[PDB]
Amino acid sequence: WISRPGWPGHLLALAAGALTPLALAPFDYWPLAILSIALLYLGLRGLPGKSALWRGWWYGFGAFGAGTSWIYVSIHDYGAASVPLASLLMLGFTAGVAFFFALPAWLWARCLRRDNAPLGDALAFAALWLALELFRSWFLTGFPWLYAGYSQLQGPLAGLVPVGGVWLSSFVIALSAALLVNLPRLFPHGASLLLGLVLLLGPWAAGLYLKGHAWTHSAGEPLRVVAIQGNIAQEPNQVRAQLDLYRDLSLPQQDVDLIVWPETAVPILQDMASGYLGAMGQVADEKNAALITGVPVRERLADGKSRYFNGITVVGEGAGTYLKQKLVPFGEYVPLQDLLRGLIASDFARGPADQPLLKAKGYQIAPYICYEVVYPEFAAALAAQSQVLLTVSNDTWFGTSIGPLQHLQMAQMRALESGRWMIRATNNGVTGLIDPYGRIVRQIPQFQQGILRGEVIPMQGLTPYLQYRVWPLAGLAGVLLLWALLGRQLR
Repeated sequence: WISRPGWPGHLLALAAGALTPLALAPFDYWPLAILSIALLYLGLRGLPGKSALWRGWWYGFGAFGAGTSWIYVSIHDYGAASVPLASLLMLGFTAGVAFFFALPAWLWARCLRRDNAPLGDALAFAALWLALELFRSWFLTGFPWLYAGYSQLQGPLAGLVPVGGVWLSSFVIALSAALLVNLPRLFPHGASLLLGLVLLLGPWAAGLYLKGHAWTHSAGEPLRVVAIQGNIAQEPNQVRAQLDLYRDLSLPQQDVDLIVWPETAVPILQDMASGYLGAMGQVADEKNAALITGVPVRERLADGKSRYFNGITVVGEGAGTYLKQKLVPFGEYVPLQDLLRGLIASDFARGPADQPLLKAKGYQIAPYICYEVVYPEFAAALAAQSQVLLTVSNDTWFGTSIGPLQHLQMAQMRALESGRWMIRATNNGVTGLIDPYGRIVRQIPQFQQGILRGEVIPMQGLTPYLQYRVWPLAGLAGVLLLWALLGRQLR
């Protein structure tokens, strides 16, 4: 009755979708990520296109409702919203984002093969799953949240994360879930049962063997890191209060190499901060350290106009000013403003792709501002030809609940995916250091005014995911989606 249309199967997909947060942020129970995909694969078995779109919608409604439930905290606290209004707004987002799972489930019903399902279909569902995750990361601005692959960060597939990224982890989980469903119709046939076990067990044996493997060389003697966070919340009179606070926590520090300040640590633009940032560079020079801080960067145009960017700059022992490439749709700009800005009755602009890295202490550092970390293909380009990873972010916008913890799990994955140390400096949310294996070595408690002291090692060499990015896996997926497309076309 699970695979037959109507409500009984719809409501199973809700609870199946709702198991996504359990496999991910604090809980990290990875087996539940396999149940979610298996119950959806079995739930879609016999459905026509008319009701298969709604099973996928009811699965995404459960996944994004429970998994992104932190969004309700953002609407309530920082959106000045009452409980019934915030329940409605969160319900409007969840129902819209739930179509990321509705479309592929509908298209699945038109690529789905039950007759040869035992093997061809399990491979085809993994290919369909990788395709919808890749679709999520781009479609409008992208919504790369709740990927199945992040479940295995501390699990047995952590050896495949450096090989294939979060993509390969999600591919194996989707393949393994669909194979279990097809397993009882396998064993009567010895040949297909043996091949099904190599497809099921093969990647998990390879993942455990490759766990903790060092793909990246040691690049030199470690840099001593100092990260400053401060609890600024919704605050121009207090500009001088912030400049004093960040400086006063840096000056007593000694035996330092890197000093890292989170997103918009200096609230004034770097044009008006030239005297302050030069004075902080001299403070950094006598410590023989570099000061890496976020600042808004303004570009004067040829007209009487200005172009504002969300930047990160380095003074003292390092150089370069990086601008944020990809932004948040209604937080940092207005999409289709000539239309939607007349209906909104918001600031920044996009940064260039030809940007260089940030040089500090002679090493290269790949900057990431806010959630640019959640985009796996974009981060891999910066992580390559970079010795150290650094992310400068402001997590107060998410809220007090799960936002930073899910976001931090994605930042650990990028370090595991590149085999690089990451310096995560946040204004309120989790600040810490992450080793090449995705582990959190040092972290200061959130929602407090702390200082973090640590050591990161620059990393040389390269990771198989940084060499061949998702193309080889996405190519295999396109072939697996063709054999399913032509297998139905030929019948």
